[PDB]
Amino acid sequence: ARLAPQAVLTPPSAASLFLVLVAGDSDDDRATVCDVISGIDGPLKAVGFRELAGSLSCVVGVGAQFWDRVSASSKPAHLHPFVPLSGPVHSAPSTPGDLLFHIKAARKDLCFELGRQIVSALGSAATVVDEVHGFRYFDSRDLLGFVHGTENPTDDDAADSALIGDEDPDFRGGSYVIVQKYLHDMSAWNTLSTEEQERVIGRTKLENVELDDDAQPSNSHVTLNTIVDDDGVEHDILRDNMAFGSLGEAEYGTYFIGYAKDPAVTELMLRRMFLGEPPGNYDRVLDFSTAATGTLFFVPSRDVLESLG
Amino acid sequence: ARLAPQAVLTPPSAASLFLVLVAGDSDDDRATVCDVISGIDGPLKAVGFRELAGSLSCVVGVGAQFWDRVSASSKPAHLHPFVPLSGPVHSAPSTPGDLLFHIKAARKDLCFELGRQIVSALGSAATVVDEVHGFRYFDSRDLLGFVHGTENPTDDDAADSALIGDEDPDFRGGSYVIVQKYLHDMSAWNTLSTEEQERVIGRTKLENVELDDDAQPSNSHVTLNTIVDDDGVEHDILRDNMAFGSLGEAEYGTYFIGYAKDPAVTELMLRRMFLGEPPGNYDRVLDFSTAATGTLFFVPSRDVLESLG
Amino acid sequence: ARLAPQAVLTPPSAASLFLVLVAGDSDDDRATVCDVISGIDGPLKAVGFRELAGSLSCVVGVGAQFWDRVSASSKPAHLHPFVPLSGPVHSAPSTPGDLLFHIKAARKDLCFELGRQIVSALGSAATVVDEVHGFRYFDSRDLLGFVHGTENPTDDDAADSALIGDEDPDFRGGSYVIVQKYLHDMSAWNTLSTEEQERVIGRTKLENVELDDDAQPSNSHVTLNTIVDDDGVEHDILRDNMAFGSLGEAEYGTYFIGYAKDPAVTELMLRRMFLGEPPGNYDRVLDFSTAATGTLFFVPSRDVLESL
Amino acid sequence: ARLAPQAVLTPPSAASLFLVLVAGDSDDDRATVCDVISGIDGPLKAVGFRELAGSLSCVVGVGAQFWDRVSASSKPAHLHPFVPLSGPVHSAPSTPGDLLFHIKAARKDLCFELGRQIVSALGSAATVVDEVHGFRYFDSRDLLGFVHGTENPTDDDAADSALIGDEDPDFRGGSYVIVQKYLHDMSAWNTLSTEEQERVIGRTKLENVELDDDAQPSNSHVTLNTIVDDDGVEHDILRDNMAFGSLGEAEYGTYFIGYAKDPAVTELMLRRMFLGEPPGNYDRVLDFSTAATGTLFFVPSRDVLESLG
Amino acid sequence: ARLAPQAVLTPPSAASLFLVLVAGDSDDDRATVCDVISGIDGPLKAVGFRELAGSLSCVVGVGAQFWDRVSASSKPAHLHPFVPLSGPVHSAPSTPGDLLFHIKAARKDLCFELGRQIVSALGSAATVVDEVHGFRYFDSRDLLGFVHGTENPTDDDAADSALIGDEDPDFRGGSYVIVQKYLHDMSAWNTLSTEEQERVIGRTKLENVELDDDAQPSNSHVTLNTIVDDDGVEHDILRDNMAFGSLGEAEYGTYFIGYAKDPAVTELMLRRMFLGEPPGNYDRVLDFSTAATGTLFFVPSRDVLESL
Amino acid sequence: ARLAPQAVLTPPSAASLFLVLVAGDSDDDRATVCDVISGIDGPLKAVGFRELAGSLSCVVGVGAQFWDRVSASSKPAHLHPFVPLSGPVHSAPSTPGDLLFHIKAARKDLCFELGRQIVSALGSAATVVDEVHGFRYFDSRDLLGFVHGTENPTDDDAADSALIGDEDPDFRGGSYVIVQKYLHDMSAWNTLSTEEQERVIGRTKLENVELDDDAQPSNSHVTLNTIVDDDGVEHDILRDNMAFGSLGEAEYGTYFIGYAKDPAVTELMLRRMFLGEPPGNYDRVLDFSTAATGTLFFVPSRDVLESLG
Ligand code: HEM
Ligand code: HEM
Ligand code: HEM
Ligand code: HEM
Ligand SMILES: [Cl-]
Ligand SMILES: [Cl-]
Ligand SMILES: [Cl-]
Ligand SMILES: [Cl-]
Ligand SMILES: [Cl-]
Ligand SMILES: [Cl-]
Ligand SMILES: [Cl-]
Ligand SMILES: [Cl-]
Ligand SMILES: [Cl-]
Ligand SMILES: [Cl-]
Ligand SMILES: [Cl-]
Ligand SMILES: [Cl-]
Repeated sequence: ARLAPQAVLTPPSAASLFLVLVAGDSDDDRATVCDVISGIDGPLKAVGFRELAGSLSCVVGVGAQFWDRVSASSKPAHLHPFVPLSGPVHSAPSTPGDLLFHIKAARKDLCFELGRQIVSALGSAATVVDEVHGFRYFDSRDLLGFVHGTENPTDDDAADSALIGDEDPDFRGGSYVIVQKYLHDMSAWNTLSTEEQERVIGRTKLENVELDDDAQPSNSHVTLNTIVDDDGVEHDILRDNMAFGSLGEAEYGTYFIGYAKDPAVTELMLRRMFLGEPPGNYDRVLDFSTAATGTLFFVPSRDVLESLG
Repeated sequence: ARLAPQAVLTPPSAASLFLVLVAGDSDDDRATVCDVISGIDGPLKAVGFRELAGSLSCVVGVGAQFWDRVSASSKPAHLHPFVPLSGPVHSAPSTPGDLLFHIKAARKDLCFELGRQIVSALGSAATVVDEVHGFRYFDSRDLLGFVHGTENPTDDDAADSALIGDEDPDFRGGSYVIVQKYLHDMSAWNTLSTEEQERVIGRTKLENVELDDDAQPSNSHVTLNTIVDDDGVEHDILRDNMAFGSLGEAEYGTYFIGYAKDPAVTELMLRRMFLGEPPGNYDRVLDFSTAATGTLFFVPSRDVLESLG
Repeated sequence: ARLAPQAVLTPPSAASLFLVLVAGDSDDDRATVCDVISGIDGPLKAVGFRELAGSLSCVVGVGAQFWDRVSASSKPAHLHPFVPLSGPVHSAPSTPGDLLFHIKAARKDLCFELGRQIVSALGSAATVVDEVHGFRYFDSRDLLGFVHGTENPTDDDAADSALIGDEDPDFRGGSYVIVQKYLHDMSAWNTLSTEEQERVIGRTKLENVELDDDAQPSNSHVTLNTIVDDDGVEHDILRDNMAFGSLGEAEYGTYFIGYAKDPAVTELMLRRMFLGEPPGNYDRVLDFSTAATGTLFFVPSRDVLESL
Repeated sequence: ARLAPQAVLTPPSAASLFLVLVAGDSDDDRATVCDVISGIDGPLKAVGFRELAGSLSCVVGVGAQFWDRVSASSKPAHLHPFVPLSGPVHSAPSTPGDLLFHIKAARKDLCFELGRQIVSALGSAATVVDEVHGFRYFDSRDLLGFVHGTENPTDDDAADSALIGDEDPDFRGGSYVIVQKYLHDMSAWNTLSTEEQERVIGRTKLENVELDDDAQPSNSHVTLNTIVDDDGVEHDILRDNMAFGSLGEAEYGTYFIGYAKDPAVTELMLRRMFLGEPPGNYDRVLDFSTAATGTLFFVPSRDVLESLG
Repeated sequence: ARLAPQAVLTPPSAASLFLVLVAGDSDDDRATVCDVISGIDGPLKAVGFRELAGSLSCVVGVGAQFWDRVSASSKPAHLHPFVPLSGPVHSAPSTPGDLLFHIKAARKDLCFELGRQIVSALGSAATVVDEVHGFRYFDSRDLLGFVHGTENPTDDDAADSALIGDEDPDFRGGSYVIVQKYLHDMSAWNTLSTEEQERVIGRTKLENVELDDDAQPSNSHVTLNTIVDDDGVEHDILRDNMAFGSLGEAEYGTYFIGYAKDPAVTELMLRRMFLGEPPGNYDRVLDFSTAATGTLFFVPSRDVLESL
Repeated sequence: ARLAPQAVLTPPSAASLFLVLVAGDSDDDRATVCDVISGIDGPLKAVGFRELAGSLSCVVGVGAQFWDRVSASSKPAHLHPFVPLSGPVHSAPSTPGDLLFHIKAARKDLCFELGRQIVSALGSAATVVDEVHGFRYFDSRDLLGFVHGTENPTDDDAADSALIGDEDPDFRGGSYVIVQKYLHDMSAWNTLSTEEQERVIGRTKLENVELDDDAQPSNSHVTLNTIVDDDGVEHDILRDNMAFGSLGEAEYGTYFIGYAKDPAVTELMLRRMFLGEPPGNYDRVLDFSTAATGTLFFVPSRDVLESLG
């Protein structure tokens, strides 16, 4: 699916740009924003076409509140600001964001150039609050050294987990995406043994194998993020997490980003993670990673997005 | 997608070959031609299979006059010869051709080999009247220095624009293609400032950004080739342009090739370019580009192509 | 179709791994195997996700005897063991196999790693009975020197040819696969002239162009493997052949692997090849190639495989 | 020349890491530094070997002052701190730096990982003052849109321009490198026409051709950076400049980095640029770019560097 | 050897461009040409730097007549115009050329762009007299179907073969290049059996293995092009052949281009090919290939080229 | 470098083939062998030329016994059969082989094709006694999961370590190579913690970092294979390890192959590994790895190889 915006289902890339913006209270501002994002197809092709492979993609996310400024008329069944969490040890803040631009490509320059043109076309009408330059780290690993994104759904499985279906027909082909910008305590994670780290995660480190059911801690990241309803049905998200970092500031990050046809799934995951399940039995990953952002966006289908204003 | 004839929707390639032939007068000649083109999947796979990536493709087009020689009592709704245009200084001639082979691949040798096997199969039953070896020029630029194919529709939109549908069910999935071989006057074009060149096209040169409405001349290539009907519905074509040339003869060219479900769109674009809108307000690209050919072909779907005879 | 088990329609790859296993008798053996093959997407993603390109695929086949051991309740219409053929000169043995893993990827390491993990997970519950490491040879050639896979159906035609549809709706999206490990007599092949070899195959050698009607012998590999029904409709199979071998043991091989929605098409190709058409008019390719194995498997869709 | 440190002559890469550090006044600090950099070969191979292509390289630079802390005994003929410049309009500061790590590879992750291991092995013994993540921007361009690095010397020509020869035999195979972290005024550069910009640079923008001798401004960047002595001999540097940037902070950068067997050449270039020649006739590039750092380092041959402490 | 003019020893490329030009009579023409070719590294870097890989190369040759126009003062030992050969069946014409640009790169666009810039810079001062766009054909084949360039010397042997050394120290690091544009009779070639073609060339076709001593005809292309001196030392040239052609004009070509430190080696290969060894025993390759051009050029080192 | 026999210094490859053969007793057999190996550049180019990149290489090695059959009155200074070792629990057997072909390429088919042409040329004059198809395993790891070839010397150091020099001028540019086919016990090795595995090797598993001296056991693979003489001069070998295996027979292997200008270094390494230092303090890798072969070969330079006969 080449150079079409709102392509939620794109495979992993070598490079990422994650841009979060807030819109000006102004009224021109509101409309300048709407021009840019309703015609996002323009800059996407403008940059993307310059690469033979056409690996460039761009998913636009709109915050719950800014959504009301440009379409009170109609509303996705499950749009809202990010539910903040305050558990026993660890907390997930709900930080601000009106616009999300999730940008992926085989090269940095392509990412940066798209971002540059999006930012420039918005001018004073919007301000960047968060900017992450994501990158592939070896054989699909996070900076914690684990293969990261393994159990993502694929193909038909993935469209079903991520894209709005018959259950909210006005926004079919849409999605809800939550981002969280995690920073890691490298020195603390390093005092653990590989085997302790594996227990924290749920999978072997080098080989990326899932631990047997009998050796699988009930507060391993994998168990906490497994969702099974009362009828026995699993519910999945699609995650496009990328590494990022700065050596001098000593930040080592996993940029979380998950898409689902219903954020309830992503939110239950986050609750099970921060509050724990049974309560207090939280996700040990949180001991070594602190979320610095937390934002929810609606991802309009291509039709819906081209309709704005 | 993979090694199948009449794949009209293929992404851009690094190499292409455009062959235009005229069929012999005889009944033998007509039968040989029908054999070769209805069996086109043979040569296609025979060559294409030798490349792991499977990049090779071949779209066969048939001219209006040859179509009536072979399928008298069934005819796509809009098949007619290319309609020539005569402006005051610039003209679009209508030049011979019964067959088009539009061949694309990631490598020259593949395009060439297929062309060779095709020409060999037709033997004396057809004559090449035009042959162009297309190449990608840097970051998808034409020889005028502009990124070229940017606003091509993609994915679903491409299918809607290019492929015959419910209007003409007997030929669903076919298309209509028009070629024109343009030669540029590089001297004249170089005497223009970059900014003037950008005004001719309708986009910035290096950065490939559309000029905003208020800097966008009414006779820009972009403006004149934007087609909106009374209902306010935009109509697009699919373009597979490639650069070509010969240093010794001083030929620096752009092979135009456009696909449309209805050639009325392509024709309207052409007459806006050549005759202006308002009248006299013609496309300044034509001050720098001269068409040496103009042929229209019907592109049958696979099923229809295989039935010929 | 990324990292999805039972992706029958994958394009050709640089590397592949063909694993044939016999399952143990015990009910525990039957259960371990079923647990492993039903969660096959686990290892497939555990290794496949590690490659940016996502080229890794894995198709699981199940033999007739073993299927009857896990789902006596419902059977695919055409599942039976491979049918031995015994012709005027050559024979196609029917050999054991309860499980097939047909693994493909852009790199050997990925194939090997998936195999390792699969075999480790099966433990004592199964035994590797045939193992062959296929590799692409120049411009899609086999070790006989011919471009090999040319006339595979593609896209819709491939799906129509290989995938089970309305004819057996309980097993929709599945397939039937037949494998045969062939070994060549290279010296005998080399005493033929190129033109002779071209007549055996049905296509020119370097340029991979089909011989025209009148230069085609009646017993050419191509002619014999052309299946046209009484209404004039051709019936195709999907072949993922790879080369293999061992220089020290002087083994130069072609691993035949053919998928079809109805294996009778594949079976008819085999009969016409081994017994000949008309009879005695057998495929001269068999004068240079000897199949060491012969096994038929049913390829369950994801849904059916997942619920085994 | 694979995975050897102090490989000054490596071809351009897709990715860069530029790290500048200051050493602690301490004495352990001094020796921890010396372990790390004298055995730089260790981490270089440790990371580098993990990529089949072995594109990873790392040139270690030592500041004039820290050099005296670890080798008073012997000194390169031309080592000193960066000469700051204070011209009519524009100024080049001399900022601090003891250690330079110039890291190049085909991938980001390789760069980042090497940096991460270098930083971690230094611990409290050193502090990052400057960190630039350089990237290739299209067809070897800077963010000003010009092809950047064109006239670099190559092969034998490049070894002669950059590496210390018979003229200082104790440090044969060494080099002197100057870095400057330039930030651009995008909006101002954009108010220029392409043709004005070309006049500023010395070359055509899209085509990267050098302007004719008669149309070549005497204060074009090219003329100012051309060095010809009294006998008619040209003297060149080797430059490994990379783009870098941040969208939210609105910085758009060229990271300058030049190597020479004698910094006098680089320093004359900088003087001609900032002071102008004739004086006051300075480099118009400076109107659109401000140097935020300015540092000189000695680049020890592999032998000399392995000898430290 | 990155973006350096006169890189004679570059490995094979996917694309190349062969430009032959005749210079104008005027002293201004002579000067413009000299300015352009002497600053050739300008355009070479102007386009070549734009590709990360740096695959672009450009070798400049100068004909004998034109050299005498710019440096009557000093001459390379072996520079003369190409010597026409007129044999019992075939002939090698000697055709005009003052300048050769032998351009190679991984992409056509780079070759084309370098050519464009060069030709633009020469303006009215020169005229393109032959232009051919070479391209790699499958696994290093020519349009006759044979792997083509196999026995090129490499590394030191290549430098010893191609580069001028102690024998003529004034032009050290230079070379002598001969080009001939050959066109094939494809139909005639196709009436030969593969074995017949193999005997013409001297090597097996698909597998590119040299025929042994006793199966080698005396007039095989390989045999005739083997140059052994009286001390038993072989003498090699460096050939950067590429395929080219035009389907409409039915042109299927091999562009011959051969470098040697002493062109007499190349010349002796030509005589032995066209007149045969023993005489009349000519190279049967010439029964299927006709040279449309024939030009010799001296390839100055960078230093000498830079000072022209 | 390019398609030349005896290129000992080639960088790592994705595929390799190690063939070890025994020559026939006859004078015919000895002559055929001499023809094939002195003409090795034939097959090398015949296969290697078919790949644009020219990755294919072939290093021919000759055993001590066969050397005396063919070159009685000239002999490299240190050519002798492999010296077997017998430790208390682990042994290095000495196994037959007159010829080694060590073949590397970017693709299996190339290695295979060369092997095939070589075996075909020797016909009945030689028998294969060992054949191993090497493959790269992820990011240059062996089947034990460790990055493998890290501390291999590069560039000039590699030449100094691997290639015979002024010590033995008659054979300058030759080398001595030793092969051993090791099979691992994967069960035993898996029962170890990552940290224990790291202590066995001498480097961290995932990150491939050398353990600092104070955590580095005296019997680590790294420690035991570090060779420093009385003068304090380090002695290195060049290793071209590759993974190999068969799932069905449960073979998971490491093909050791080391090149040295003097096999005394390789032998000293081996006896430190197998017999310990101090005595009994053997390499724990051997608890998990068992050598099935052990053969030493002289690698003649090109000039010497071509002279055989
Ligand atoms: C010398 C011949 C031509 C040249 C150099 C040329 C060049 C370009 C360029 C540079 C663009 C902007 C990038 C892009 O979207 O492709 C463009 C757009 C376009 N051109 Fe052409 N073109 C040529 C002929 C034609 C012809 C003959 C037609 C129609 C019959 C045509 C139709 C279009 C259309 C439909 C677009 C997209 C306009 C939009 O919706 O933004 N072009 N062309
Ligand atoms: C030693 C084993 C075999 C070899 C070396 C071999 C070789 C070839 C070659 C060179 C072709 C032509 C290129 C192509 O279209 O793939 C071909 C075609 C084909 N082969 Fe095989 N083959 C073997 C076994 C088989 C077997 C066992 C079957 C059936 C069970 C089979 C069925 C087919 C079919 C259906 C085609 C396509 C023919 C057409 O419709 O044009 N092959 N084979
Ligand atoms: C139509 C023109 C030609 C064709 C199609 C052709 C084809 C071939 C082929 C297939 C080979 C064997 C593979 C190889 O080693 O490159 C070869 C070898 C060779 N050719 Fe040509 N060639 C042509 C013209 C020439 C000319 C004009 C010369 C001399 C001026 C020449 C000199 C050589 C040499 C020196 C070899 C290497 C022979 C050896 O030592 O094994 N070729 N050619
Ligand atoms: C089962 C067999 C072997 C395995 C799995 C193995 C594995 C390794 C590993 C993982 C390393 C660290 C990375 C590197 O620098 O390569 C290493 C280093 C090394 N190994 Fe081995 N090795 C094996 C056999 C041998 C043998 C038989 C020798 C010597 C005869 C040897 C000599 C060396 C040397 C010289 C180093 C570099 C040590 C240093 O200076 O840091 N290895 N090996
Ligand atoms: Cl970015
Ligand atoms: Cl995640
Ligand atoms: Cl072509
Ligand atoms: Cl267009
Ligand atoms: Cl495998
Ligand atoms: Cl087959
Ligand atoms: Cl970095
Ligand atoms: Cl610069
Ligand atoms: Cl060209
Ligand atoms: Cl040749
Ligand atoms: Cl192999
Ligand atoms: Cl080792």
